[PDB]
Amino acid sequence: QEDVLAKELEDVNKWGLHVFRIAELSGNRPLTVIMHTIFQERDLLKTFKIPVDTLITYLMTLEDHYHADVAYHNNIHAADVVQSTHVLLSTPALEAVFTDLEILAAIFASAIHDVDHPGVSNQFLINTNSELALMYNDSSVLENHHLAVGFKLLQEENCDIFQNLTKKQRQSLRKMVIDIVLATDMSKHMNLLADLKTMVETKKVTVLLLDNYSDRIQVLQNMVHCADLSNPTKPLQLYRQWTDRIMEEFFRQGDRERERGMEISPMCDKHNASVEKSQVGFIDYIVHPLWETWADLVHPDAQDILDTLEDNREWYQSTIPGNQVSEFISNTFLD
Ligand SMILES: CCc1cc(Cc2ccc(CC(N)=O)cc2)nc(-c2cccc(Cl)c2)n1
Ligand SMILES: [Cl-]
Ligand SMILES: [Mg+2]
Ligand SMILES: [Zn+2]
Ligand SMILES: [Zn+2]
Repeated sequence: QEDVLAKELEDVNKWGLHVFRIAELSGNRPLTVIMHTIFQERDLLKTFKIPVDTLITYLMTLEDHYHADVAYHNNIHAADVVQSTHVLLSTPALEAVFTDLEILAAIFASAIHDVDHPGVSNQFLINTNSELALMYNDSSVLENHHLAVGFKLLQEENCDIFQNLTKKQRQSLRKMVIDIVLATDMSKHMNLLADLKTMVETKKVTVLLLDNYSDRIQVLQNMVHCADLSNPTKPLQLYRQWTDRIMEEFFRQGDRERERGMEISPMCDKHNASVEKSQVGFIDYIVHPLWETWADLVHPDAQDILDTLEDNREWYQSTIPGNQVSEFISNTFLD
């Protein structure tokens, strides 16, 4: 077990890590094992004086607060986004750009960004007058909740991984993490992208030059959003598993809607689904525009990511056997 797990974890710096195999091999602890590997590799325990027992205790706690029964928004997704961010952070164009604290912020934000996800959308929560939507005034409901939980868990026994940061570091990290996780609200996508394009238009290189907090945080926001929307850029055997999981989750929401006598939301009706066509639409309207812009920012570092993305689009287009794609996109990715 241990040797096989270690062998898989050798790919932690690679796009296309076998994250589902890691989940199986670790006894459903992919987030804990991947985070621990990354913190060791980046020397973050030493830099920030994080006790190893504290790190593991926090990670296990965090991982426990992802719902294993939610098909997509679970601990495997969190582990995937962490690992993807870890790879993006090492892209040559960004070499030496970010401080260790910024790195820690991006990785921690990735780890917590979907914690305690119930497997239904912000719009479902709002439309049902849910407790969470009442608590958060309909505004980035889940994302505010993920932050609140991810930070609160630091307060459990032997969980405060930031205990040896300075006051200023802790404040800065908290501000960056909030900014990053709030940017994972899918409704902010079009604004984030528009703003990234504008950044790319005026970029300075020596390797990217980022002079101010605003530019740095913008890049980290987009980096983690790209990681969150990275599934179609992965090896096809991985991508297809992510598709199958998100559709299962969506169809479960639709089943809840049906039981409540609600109109079934776009993409959530197992009786009227077009999985392949819907992925093509996702790539054409959302994922390709985003990744083409990231690739411009880090040119030429992300070329292989784009090539894969285009191959995968073709595969889905080729296996096709409306209002829905269009309605889903409008309701999901616009403010
Ligand atoms: C490849 C797995 C995957 C991931 C995502 C990303 C995503 C994550 C979360 C949400 C919000 C929500 N409803 O929970 C919406 C989209 N979207 C999709 C998808 C699936 C069908 C159609 C479209 Cl346009 C997109 N497919
Ligand atoms: Cl795998
Ligand atoms: Mg989310
Ligand atoms: Zn708890
Ligand atoms: Zn996510």
